[PDB]
Amino acid sequence: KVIESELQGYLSATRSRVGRCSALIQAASDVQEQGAVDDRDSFLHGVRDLLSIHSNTQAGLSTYVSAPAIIQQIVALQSDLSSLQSDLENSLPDDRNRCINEL
Amino acid sequence: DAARISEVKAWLTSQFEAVGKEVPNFEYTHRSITHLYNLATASQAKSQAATIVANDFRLKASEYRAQAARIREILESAGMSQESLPSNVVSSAQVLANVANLLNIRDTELSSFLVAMGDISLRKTGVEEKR
Amino acid sequence: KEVSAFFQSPDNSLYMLPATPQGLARDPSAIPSICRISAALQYPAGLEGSDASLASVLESLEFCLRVRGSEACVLEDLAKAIDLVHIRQDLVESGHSLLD
Amino acid sequence: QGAAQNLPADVNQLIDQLERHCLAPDGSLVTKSVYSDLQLAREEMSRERLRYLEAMAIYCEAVAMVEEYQQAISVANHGGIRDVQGLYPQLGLKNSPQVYETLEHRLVVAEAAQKLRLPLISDGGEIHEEEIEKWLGITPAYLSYVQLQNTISMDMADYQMFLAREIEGRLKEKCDKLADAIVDDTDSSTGNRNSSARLPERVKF
Amino acid sequence: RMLEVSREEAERKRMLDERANYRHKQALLEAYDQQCDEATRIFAEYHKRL
Repeated sequence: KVIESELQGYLSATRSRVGRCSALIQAASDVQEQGAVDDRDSFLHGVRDLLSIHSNTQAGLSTYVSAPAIIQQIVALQSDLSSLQSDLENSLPDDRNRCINEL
Repeated sequence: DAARISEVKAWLTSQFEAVGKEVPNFEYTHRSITHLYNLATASQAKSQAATIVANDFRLKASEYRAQAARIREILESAGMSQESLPSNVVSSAQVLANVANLLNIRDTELSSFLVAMGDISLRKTGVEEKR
Repeated sequence: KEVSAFFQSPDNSLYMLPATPQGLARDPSAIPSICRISAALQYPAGLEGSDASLASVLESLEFCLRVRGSEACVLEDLAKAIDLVHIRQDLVESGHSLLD
Repeated sequence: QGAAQNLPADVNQLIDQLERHCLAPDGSLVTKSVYSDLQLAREEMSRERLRYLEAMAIYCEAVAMVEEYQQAISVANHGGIRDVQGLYPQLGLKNSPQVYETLEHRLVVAEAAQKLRLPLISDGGEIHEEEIEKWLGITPAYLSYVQLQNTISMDMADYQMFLAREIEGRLKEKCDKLADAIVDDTDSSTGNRNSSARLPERVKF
Repeated sequence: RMLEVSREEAERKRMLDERANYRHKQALLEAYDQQCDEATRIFAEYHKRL
C-alpha cells in the first residue's frame, strides 16, 4: 500500500523536474537578457536622436542596432544633435554676433 | 497600407462603412515603401502592436502584473476578512493604485526619482540654457 | 530522487523568493526590472547594464542632451517625448531660420 | 555670404521637410502615434500598474511587518542583542502573523490558484508553472487535508485581531509614502505634507 | 546626483515577499521529503533491519 503512496510522492519528486528551471532563472534572467534590455532602451535612444527619429531610427536603426553595438550610438545620436546646436548658431556665435553687429 | 492600417485597423473595428474612406488613407503607407525596408517592424508596432510591447509596455508592464500574485495573499488574508477587505487592503493598496501613480511610480518609489525628479524635472534644463 | 533533489530541493525553496518578482524569474518579463526601472538600477551592473546607465556617455559629446536625454524614456517619456520632437525639429529650424 | 543661411539651417531643415514628407507614413507616425500614446500607451499598463501599485502597500511595507516575525526566526541565532528585541514585538505585532501564518497556510492548497493567480489573467502561462510549483506541494498535503479546511473558519475570529494590529498600520504606511515620490517632480520640499493631498494632480502635471 | 538605484526595488520584491508566504515552499519540500519519508515509511518495521 505504501509503495503506491511512495510512487505518488516520487511522482512529485520527478514532476518538479519540469519546474527545475523555475527558480534559478531569476538570478540568471536578470543578467543574460542584456541584449533585449539594451533594445528596449535602444528605442529610448531612438527618441533622443530626434533629427533622425523622423526617418529611420524610430523603427529599425536606433531601437535595434544600438543595443549590442552601443558604441555606434555614441556617435549616431550625438551627431544629429551636436550638429543641431552647432547649426543653431551655437558653434558660430562670433560670426552671428558680428554679422548682426555689423548690421 | 501597413503604416496607416495600424492607425486604422484599431479604428476599423468601428469603421466598417468608413473602410472606403480609410482605404484612400492606406496608400499613404506606400510612400514609405523605401523606408519600410527598415520601417516594417514598427509599422504595425506603431499604434496597436506598440501598445502591447513597445510603448504601453516597452516591457515595463510585463512584470507589473507579475508582482501582485503574492501580494494577493496578504490582500486575501484581509480579503477573506469581510470586515477588512474594503477597510484595509482595498483602502490602502488601491488608493495609490487607482489614478495617481500609473506613470510615475513604476517601482517602489524611484520611477519618479530617476525620470520625474531625474529628467522630467531636468529635461528642459538640459538645453534651455545652452541654446 | 536524490540526484533530482540535489538539483530540485533548492528550486522550490528558492522560488518563493521570486514569487512577487516572478517577472524577474520568467525570461519575457525580467527586462522591466533590468531595463525599465533600471536606468539607475543598472549602476551596480554597469558593465552589464549599458541600456540606460551609459546614456550619459552616449550623450557625453551631446552636452545639450546631457541631463535631458539620459533617463527620461526609460519609464514614462517614451510615449510623450516623441510627439514633441517634431515640434522641436520644426521650431529648432525656426531657431535656424533666425540665422536665415 | 550667400550660402551662409542654408548651410547650417538645412542640416535639420531637410529633416523638417522629411517630417512633413514622412508625416502620414510611418516615418513620422512615431511622433504622431505617440500623439495618441498620451492615452494609447496608458491603456494596458494602467490596469497592470494597479497590480504593481496595489503591490506597493503590501510587498514594500505590509511584508515589512515580518521584521516583527523574521528577526525571531533569523536573528535569534546570529545576534542576541537584537534577539531580545526580535520576539518582543512579535508577541504583539507578529501575534497576528501567527494567525497570518495560518493565512499563508490556507492559501497554499485552496487560494493559491484563486488569489496568487488572479492578477495574471494575461500572464496565465507563466503563473501556471509557478502555480503548479506551489500546487505540487499539495501532493503531500493530500494526506493532511483536514487542517486545510477548518483553518479558515478558526481564522474568522483571528481576522479581527489579524486586522487590528497586523493589517492596519504599515499597510497604510506605504500608500502615503510612495504617493510622495510622484509629487516631488515639480514640488519636492513640501510634498511630504501633500503626499496624501496632491498625489493625483501631479501625474497629469 | 542620480544616486537612487532601484536595485532595492528589484530586491524589494525579493527581500521579504518570500516570508509573506514562507510556507508555500515547505509544502513542496514536504513533497520532496515525501520520497525520503515514504522510503522511511517502507523502512520502518520489517525493513528496520535494513
